[PDB]
Amino acid sequence: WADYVLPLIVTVPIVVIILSVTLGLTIGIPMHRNKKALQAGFDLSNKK
Amino acid sequence: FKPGNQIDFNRLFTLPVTELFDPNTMFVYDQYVPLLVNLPSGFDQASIRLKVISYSVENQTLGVRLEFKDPQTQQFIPVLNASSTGPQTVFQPFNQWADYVLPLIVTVPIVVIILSVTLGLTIGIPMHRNKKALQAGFDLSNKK
Amino acid sequence: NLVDKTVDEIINTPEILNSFFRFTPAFEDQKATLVATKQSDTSLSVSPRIQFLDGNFYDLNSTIAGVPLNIGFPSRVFAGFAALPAWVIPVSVGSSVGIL
Repeated sequence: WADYVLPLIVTVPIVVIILSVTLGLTIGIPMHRNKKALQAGFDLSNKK
Repeated sequence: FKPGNQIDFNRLFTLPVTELFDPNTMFVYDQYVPLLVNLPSGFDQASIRLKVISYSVENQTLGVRLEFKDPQTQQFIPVLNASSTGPQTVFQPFNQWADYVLPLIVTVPIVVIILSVTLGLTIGIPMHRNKKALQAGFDLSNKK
Repeated sequence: NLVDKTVDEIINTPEILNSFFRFTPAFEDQKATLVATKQSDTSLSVSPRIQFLDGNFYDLNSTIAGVPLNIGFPSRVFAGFAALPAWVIPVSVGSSVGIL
């Protein structure tokens, strides 16, 4: 082992970035949809 | 000797200057000679070395003089053409850094962890409250 | 693990570049070295300097009476070398700031 410290400094931040972006998209995409659904639901309630 | 624009300071001065030379005789070890002095093709690298003449470890700076085998004599001589300061030169780190990469591997993940936990709590705490508010709102709508 | 060194260090380290060939002498104690030449920022070429019967070394540029001998020693290419780690502190700061 032990040769890998310099690539670990490259690789760790990249994985974190990928995982963070994915987490952002996975939470972010439904939050926008929830907002729209909530609005639509209230709009429909008001109409009814 | 190499001019100051040809020195890659982190290659020389990431270790302290304290062990570039033998404490018993103050000659610099052979591995640092071609890093500090230019020499022709086919040259006998055992024929020349550097002597320490003054230094200070708290400034990470080393001052040296060069000695070479005389082609005519069984004795060493200085190389007077070796720099604008003659057979003598000084070297220094240009900037004040050290082993700071080692704690960076401790510190970076800790900050990320703290920032991630905070982000989690900041998003997580209101999401629970929103849910409760939404439920309460619907419950109230149903009651009305 | 020589790839992480610059070509210039590899070119000023004749014991490293004696490890680029294995030599079989035709007569006892006949000697040979490789002369290195920078070819690109990532590659070099090497050619042997070899003693003849007269105790003298010959290579691609040898003359007698000023006339090039053009003996025909090979040139072999070694390639893939990268720049030394001067970047580590700026890079791991960049990554941290990016993550932040």
